[PDB]
Amino acid sequence: RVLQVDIVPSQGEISVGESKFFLCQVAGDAKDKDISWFSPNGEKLSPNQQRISVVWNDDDSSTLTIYNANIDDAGIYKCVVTAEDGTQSEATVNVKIFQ
Repeated sequence: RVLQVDIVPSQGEISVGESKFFLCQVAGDAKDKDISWFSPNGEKLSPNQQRISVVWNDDDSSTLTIYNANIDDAGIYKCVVTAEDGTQSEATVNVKIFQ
């Protein structure tokens, strides 16, 4: 329809103690748009909870920063956007972590 989303890089391998941010870019113009991030455990993550700090910069672009990385964080993160009526798009990123 209009909503577009893409996380970069597609697959980001990392090591414990290293940081890693994933750029969630978007494209479209289907009414007001929102952004969300879902941790590999099947649940949204907060921006002020742990080493994983989220941020919203551009009109609808948001980066998923993960400072002190851990094997627990290593997983398929998600980036879901939502429309004014309800039409929500999405994206993903295979983030790895080796101890």
